[PDB]
Amino acid sequence: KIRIRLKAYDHRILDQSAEKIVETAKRSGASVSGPIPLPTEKSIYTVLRAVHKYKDSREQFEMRTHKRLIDIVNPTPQTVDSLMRLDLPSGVDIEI
Amino acid sequence: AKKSMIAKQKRTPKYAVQAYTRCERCGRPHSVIRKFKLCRICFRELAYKGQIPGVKKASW
Amino acid sequence: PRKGPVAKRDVLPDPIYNSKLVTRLINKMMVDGKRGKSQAILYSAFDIIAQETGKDPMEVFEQAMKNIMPLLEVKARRVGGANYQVPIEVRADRRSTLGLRWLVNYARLRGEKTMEVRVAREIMDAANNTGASVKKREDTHKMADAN
Amino acid sequence: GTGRRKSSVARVRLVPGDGKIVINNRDWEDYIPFAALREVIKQPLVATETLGNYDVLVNVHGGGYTGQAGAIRHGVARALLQVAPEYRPALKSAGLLTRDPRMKERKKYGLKGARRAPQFSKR
Amino acid sequence: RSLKKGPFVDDHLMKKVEAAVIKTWSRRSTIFPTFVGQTIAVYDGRKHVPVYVQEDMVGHKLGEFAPTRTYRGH
Amino acid sequence: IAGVDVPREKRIVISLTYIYGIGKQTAKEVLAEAGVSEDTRTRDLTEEELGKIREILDRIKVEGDLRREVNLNIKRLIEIGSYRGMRHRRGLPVRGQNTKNNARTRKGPSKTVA
RNA sequence: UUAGUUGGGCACUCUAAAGUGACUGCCGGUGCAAGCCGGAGGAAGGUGGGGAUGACGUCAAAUCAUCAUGCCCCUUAUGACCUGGGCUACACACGUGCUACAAUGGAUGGUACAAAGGGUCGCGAAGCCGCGAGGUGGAGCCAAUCCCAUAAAACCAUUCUCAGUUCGGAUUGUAGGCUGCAACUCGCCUACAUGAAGCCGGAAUCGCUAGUAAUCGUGGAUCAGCAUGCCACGGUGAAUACGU
RNA sequence: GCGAAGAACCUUACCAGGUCUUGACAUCCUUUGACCACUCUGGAGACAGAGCUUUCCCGGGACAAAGUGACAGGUGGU
Ligand SMILES: [Mg+2]
Ligand SMILES: [Mg+2]
Ligand SMILES: [Mg+2]
Ligand SMILES: [Mg+2]
Ligand SMILES: [Mg+2]
Ligand SMILES: [Mg+2]
Ligand SMILES: [Mg+2]
Ligand SMILES: [Mg+2]
Ligand SMILES: [Mg+2]
Ligand SMILES: [Mg+2]
Ligand SMILES: [Mg+2]
Ligand SMILES: [Mg+2]
Ligand SMILES: [Mg+2]
Ligand SMILES: [Mg+2]
Ligand SMILES: [Mg+2]
Ligand SMILES: [Mg+2]
Ligand SMILES: [Mg+2]
Ligand SMILES: [Mg+2]
Ligand SMILES: [Mg+2]
Ligand SMILES: [Mg+2]
Ligand SMILES: [Mg+2]
Ligand SMILES: [Mg+2]
Ligand SMILES: [Mg+2]
Ligand SMILES: [Mg+2]
Ligand SMILES: [Mg+2]
Ligand SMILES: [Mg+2]
Ligand SMILES: [Mg+2]
Ligand SMILES: [Mg+2]
Ligand SMILES: [Mg+2]
Ligand SMILES: [Mg+2]
Ligand SMILES: [Mg+2]
Ligand SMILES: [Mg+2]
Ligand SMILES: [Mg+2]
Ligand SMILES: [Mg+2]
Ligand SMILES: [Mg+2]
Ligand SMILES: [Mg+2]
Ligand SMILES: [Zn+2]
Repeated sequence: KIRIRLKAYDHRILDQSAEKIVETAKRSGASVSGPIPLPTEKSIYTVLRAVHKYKDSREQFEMRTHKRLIDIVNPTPQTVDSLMRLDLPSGVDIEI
Repeated sequence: AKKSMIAKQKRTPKYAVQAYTRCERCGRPHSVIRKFKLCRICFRELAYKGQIPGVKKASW
Repeated sequence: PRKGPVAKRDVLPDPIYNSKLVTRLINKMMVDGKRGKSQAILYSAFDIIAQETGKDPMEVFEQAMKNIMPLLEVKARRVGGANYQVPIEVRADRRSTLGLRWLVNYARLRGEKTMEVRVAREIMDAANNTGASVKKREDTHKMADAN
Repeated sequence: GTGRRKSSVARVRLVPGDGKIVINNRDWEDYIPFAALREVIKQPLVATETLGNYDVLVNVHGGGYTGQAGAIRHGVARALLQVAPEYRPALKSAGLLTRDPRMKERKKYGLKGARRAPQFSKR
Repeated sequence: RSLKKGPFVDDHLMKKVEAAVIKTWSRRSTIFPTFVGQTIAVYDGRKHVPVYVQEDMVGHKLGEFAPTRTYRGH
Repeated sequence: IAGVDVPREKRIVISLTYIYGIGKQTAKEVLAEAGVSEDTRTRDLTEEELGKIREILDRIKVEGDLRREVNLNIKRLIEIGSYRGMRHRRGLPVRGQNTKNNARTRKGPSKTVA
């Protein structure tokens, strides 16, 4: 009955990492609430190009935050022991 | 009269209102984005090289 | 367009008395996206034009067709390093486009209080071969008659 | 059935019945005042002769009042066709299974609107 | 303060006027009902324009009377 | 009729605005205190009611009396020596409204090009 | 159950990772071929719509006031500290916007449908005091959950009946609210009062080829506070292209 | 409706008045040690004068005060 939330900038790194713990969850327990998507945050920063005048030229950068959460349905003693023993790629967000 | 004033930005004034924000690499007064503390020209010049994570060019 | 011709659309048969001379003059009516304001008016004008005239609203609305459709549009032809008035024969484009423009462009001349009857009076007024919209058509052919 | 247009979506369940075209847990004439725009919704049921044979249930989210009218029309036109494949040979010609692809347009920097621009003066 | 829960003089103009020409330096310190009959000198960006606080001009910000831009015709 | 030539063909609430001091929110109440319905035509106002209005309208201020206070207060500023008075006499906006351009409600018409 | 509220289920939607789909592919005319004119099928047809991406180089084009730098000048002042002030001054001329000159409208009441974003020392609900801007109160939230946040144009009834007006709202007086040590020069907003030009704009000139122009609202960055501007998001939705 | 993605103060580069000199701000050194923060008077504050005062850590170590200079310091010019 836990809940883990994944918040990484690149969808490849997190969705691969979530595909690991979701596998370790099956070994620890059959009852697993697998990875599931949530809407992704986007933000935009419209910084201006020229060092001086010419107000009509800018350049827009963005910064997403892909999200995914994993939970537990009817966990066992293995869940508490076998969860914290993993290190994920630097960028993946862990919060149980 | 420029490098004098960065000390004015840094030191705690006698009224919260006096206190403003300036870029944390080149002390440019205007256009400082608070999530980064960088001015407009610092912010772009690092984004290309790639010091700021997550940020990337946005076609859409 | 500097490359050939193009063909237009102006086609969406209306709900009541389905036609495209009634979804047109209902699109040359609105201002700044006011389809709803015009559509009710363009059906209330039929309501008064179907009572005070008696005949079918559609036939009465199309009765003013041959009385507003232009026949000769004086063209501005470039001759001798200037522009003159060379009359020509208008096509179907400038017939219905001009023709339905003549009414609404002359909706300040019915002199009523509301556009519900003002558009209803003008259609009947031209349907009587009178009024200004038909006179405007006769006025255009007059300047085309000189050349 | 399922039909989109602009930012509005309408999901349609169609079952045989009297013909009351209910919409979003309310009567349709309550939910749409100007009945004259609501007659086109019968085009997916007048082009094929099934006008008052099924009771139309609808669910509505988003867009504007005219915004659903294009989506509910399509949203049923993909269900009456699924009832019997005989309906496709005419519902796929009038322009009903097609999905209107026009949508609003991004606003590009340096321009007041999407395609507009500042006012221009030479000297 | 335009709010009815306040009425402030600078810090000292009231103190110097309390005992007591007067030259209160800056500005901004609207003449309360305890200073009629004690001329002050409110500075003006240059020089000290002399104004005599009467009973009529009570409540107004001290600065108002001394103008700042010299415009003697076009 | 009352004080001045209030419009005849208008309503009660609309026409009673025709004084310098009786407007819309004040009129909607001074017509209410009299008790006459706001839709009552002014040309048919009750003689049992036109005597009632003068009771209320005697309480609040009116054209010829109050308007002296508008000039009295706007003349005290000039003599007091206040900066607001200067901009009254000269013809410039009293508030912080900028006089560099586009401020002509006070400075008469657009003067001749000079 | 007053409410998607509750059990319960991921059916439909929708969110988001991996895939399919459109290429002149097929048919007719034409062409030698490239291609061009039309038809089926398909959600979509001729680079479907739109972004990002800007070759060789031109203007001794802009910036020594973002940062850096060649050389020069000041170096008890052309450096440094504060308080006040100017950056908002006005007899005028020009550029870009906002609001109107009314009946496709105003006033009054009812009432319906969004998209995209922001929130921790931050968003701040309900009730309570208020015409009032607001104040007290502290629920829920490190958020597809709670909050900012009731969107307005539309629509339905009554009134107004073509007047510088039941349009318009500048200008000014009084009386007030917010932040901030402080709103006089010089902030934003509210009530009452006041109520000005304007009755569709001369020669000339500007933008846009479709969800476009026009028009009505919302969010963010900067930000103790202050935007008719800027960057984004949606709702209603047109007119014409013979031709160079 | 241009740099300015916020000119009441601050930002501010400008003016007047009032004040400082190795300097408000860095690196080389020495004598002190962790230096500050706090209250009272005057002033417009910038700053002066009084007091408790800052109890360092492991000969060395970070940070600071005070003493003359090398220097700093220029949003000064092209
Ligand atoms: Mg570019
Ligand atoms: Mg500030
Ligand atoms: Mg099919
Ligand atoms: Mg363009
Ligand atoms: Mg002048
Ligand atoms: Mg101002
Ligand atoms: Mg002018
Ligand atoms: Mg499934
Ligand atoms: Mg084809
Ligand atoms: Mg394309
Ligand atoms: Mg493109
Ligand atoms: Mg581009
Ligand atoms: Mg060259
Ligand atoms: Mg060059
Ligand atoms: Mg040049
Ligand atoms: Mg310079
Ligand atoms: Mg550099
Ligand atoms: Mg650098
Ligand atoms: Mg300026
Ligand atoms: Mg200004
Ligand atoms: Mg102009
Ligand atoms: Mg109109
Ligand atoms: Mg209005
Ligand atoms: Mg959203
Ligand atoms: Mg509104
Ligand atoms: Mg409106
Ligand atoms: Mg009005
Ligand atoms: Mg006035
Ligand atoms: Mg006035
Ligand atoms: Mg008047
Ligand atoms: Mg008025
Ligand atoms: Mg006036
Ligand atoms: Mg084009
Ligand atoms: Mg942001
Ligand atoms: Mg501006
Ligand atoms: Mg400028
Ligand atoms: Zn910088």
